[PDB]
Amino acid sequence: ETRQVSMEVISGWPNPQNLLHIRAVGSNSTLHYVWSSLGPPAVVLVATNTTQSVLSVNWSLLLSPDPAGALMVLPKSSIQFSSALVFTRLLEFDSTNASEGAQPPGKPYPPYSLAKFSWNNITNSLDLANLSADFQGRPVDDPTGAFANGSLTFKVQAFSRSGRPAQPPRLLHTADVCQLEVALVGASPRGNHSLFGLEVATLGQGPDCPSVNEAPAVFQLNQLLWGSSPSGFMQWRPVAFSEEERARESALPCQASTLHSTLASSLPHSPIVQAFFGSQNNFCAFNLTFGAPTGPGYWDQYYLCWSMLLGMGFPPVDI
Amino acid sequence: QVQLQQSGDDLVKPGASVKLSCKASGYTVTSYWIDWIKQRPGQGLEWIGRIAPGSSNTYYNEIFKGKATLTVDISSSTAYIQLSSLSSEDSAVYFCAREITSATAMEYWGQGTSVTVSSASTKGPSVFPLAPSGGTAALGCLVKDYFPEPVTVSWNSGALTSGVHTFPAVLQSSGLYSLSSVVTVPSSSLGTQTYICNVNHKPSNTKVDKKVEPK
Amino acid sequence: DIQMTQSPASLSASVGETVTITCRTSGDIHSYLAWYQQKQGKSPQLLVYNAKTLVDGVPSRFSGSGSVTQYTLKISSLQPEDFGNYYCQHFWTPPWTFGGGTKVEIKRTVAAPSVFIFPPSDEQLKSGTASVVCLLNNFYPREAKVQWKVDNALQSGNSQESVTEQDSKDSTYSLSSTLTLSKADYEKHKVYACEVTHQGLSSPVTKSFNRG
Ligand code: NA
Ligand code: NA
Ligand code: NA
Ligand code: NA
Repeated sequence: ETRQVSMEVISGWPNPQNLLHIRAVGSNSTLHYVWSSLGPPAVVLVATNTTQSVLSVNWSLLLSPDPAGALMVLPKSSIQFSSALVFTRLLEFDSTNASEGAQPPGKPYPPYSLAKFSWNNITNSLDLANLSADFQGRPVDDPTGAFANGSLTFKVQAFSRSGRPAQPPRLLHTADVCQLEVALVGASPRGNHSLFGLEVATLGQGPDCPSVNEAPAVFQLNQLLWGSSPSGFMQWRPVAFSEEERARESALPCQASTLHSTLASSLPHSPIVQAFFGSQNNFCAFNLTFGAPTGPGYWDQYYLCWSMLLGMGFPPVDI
Repeated sequence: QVQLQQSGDDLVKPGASVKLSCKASGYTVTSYWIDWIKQRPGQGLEWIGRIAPGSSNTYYNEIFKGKATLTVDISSSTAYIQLSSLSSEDSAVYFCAREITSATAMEYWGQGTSVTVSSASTKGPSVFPLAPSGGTAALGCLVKDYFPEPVTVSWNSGALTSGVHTFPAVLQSSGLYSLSSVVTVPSSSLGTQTYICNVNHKPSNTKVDKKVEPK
Repeated sequence: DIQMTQSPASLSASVGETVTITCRTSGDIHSYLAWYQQKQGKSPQLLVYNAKTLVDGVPSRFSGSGSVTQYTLKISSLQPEDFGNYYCQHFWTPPWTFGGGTKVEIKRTVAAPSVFIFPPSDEQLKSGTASVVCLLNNFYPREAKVQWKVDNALQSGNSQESVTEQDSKDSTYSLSSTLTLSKADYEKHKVYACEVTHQGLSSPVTKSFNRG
């Protein structure tokens, strides 16, 4: 029902990187979220049955060629659930002549690997009164200048208790979730009629992948459960916004592809996931694509915002 | 307790198909991938592909696409590989194996199923004693005139293992195989201990026990 | 794809020595790499996975290490039971191919064979053929010569040999030679002998029987 939330930015030398540890302590449990921009933006989610679990970070090992074991939650015997979510690629499709709801949504351009981005230092963004921080980035190699005045931002917010923000999309949170907002702002598309998207990968349980469980889109709710509750989950509305003020008229559909079992080798390499889990090959990946071929788009103001919740336990009953 | 039990060794005609099986037990079959691996006689290991038993999702090595088809029957926890349009290059031992949880190794392996592709007929072995003539005697069994490979030989139903040598088969001028299995034992045991060689030739369904006695 | 080079293809060492097998890849495989041992007539067995994790039950003399493109299996204090073939396998971009293999042979002291001879069984003789068997048991190294004599005449072209791989306890070889005669030919002669030459013997050893 309520949790005491601590947030720390954890730094090292050499080769400083953005690492954010959110620790939400209940009466007999802790939820740990470890967010990082070392490699593609990733979060490691760990649920423990003690109010005293701790995160250990070995920075030199985390930055080495074999980082397995560099991140740990201790004691290991207290871990009830652990998994990860990785944002691997920023996708772009030319939708000229495509139909709404097509798969793929358009003719794909070469995706931007989010492992090849550089990021601002998150220390400055950390806002302890709002329990938030953000990771803002752009490609390291941008020969076309597409991000000369553009960035992709991942804003993370934790919660101490249940509530429903006033700002659209007004997802109901509990103390068992973080909210993530992803915003693409001011980057140049590579042609007209571009639809943007994100490739998302989760760490699966066994060989096979869960399905998305599904009123205008602003009152709809999609949910992905890692396993039967209590367990990891993500929830979002199938809407994104193409204007910063998120006027209803700026709403765009957010379509999710089916989840595909995916090998590590088909995704950008994550040192964070490998540090916590060792070498693993059971990922589940899907593409989220924003917008239709006509109507509002990223093309209006070069703005796209999408929000989701990520949590452990029972999902918020958002009804 | 994890076991992968593979089907019996097979003789198959050139251009026919054959379906091999691997029954998994001792764990929940849908929680792990199953792989198939090929090994030609005297040669190294070749990865064929993998299948997820819950979904039938597969990956294949491009070399075996259209040669090999993987399937699973979830209810019977049985993995199958169908090998089609067979030729001599397909003669090999085929292993099924279960991946480890992380899907980054093959931990539990079946015993392998030998497939021989030939137009020749199957023939079970005749088994003859090699009768015993410091205080150690040698005795054995001659397992003669069978096709195709392999045969397996045990002594006293697996209770006798030390001093046993089972030789590689040799292909005789007849086109049939032959082998011997021998064991060294105390010369003083020969009037009191019975020695029986147990022979199994799966391709012909021939199973034979031969008592080996002093002449 | 990923190309893998496993080296060396063979090695020979003595009991108690430490040896290494290397697997080099064409691209970074992030420690997605396993090592197997395969003994004669058995399935492969997993020794190490994720480059460096030892499987429970596998002796601690086996260890793996490496990262990026260079992976090494180390066997400390080699034992006779370590004889056999070893293979790396990667689990990065499919296909998940194997290295070409390393055959590990065990060096040991010279040992002369014990020789035994076996007449054909009466059961076999009923079916019109006679097989006479000569066993050379537990010798090293593998070079050996077996000659058959029938009534003191050297045989040629009517024998076949077979040889075991090194024994997993004592590292020796054993060999069978089988002489094949028609029943008629077998019953025409009296003395059957096999003569064995090997480094570990001062002079050739002859085992014989008289038909009967
Ligand atoms: Na672009
Ligand atoms: Na990462
Ligand atoms: Na816009
Ligand atoms: Na079979």
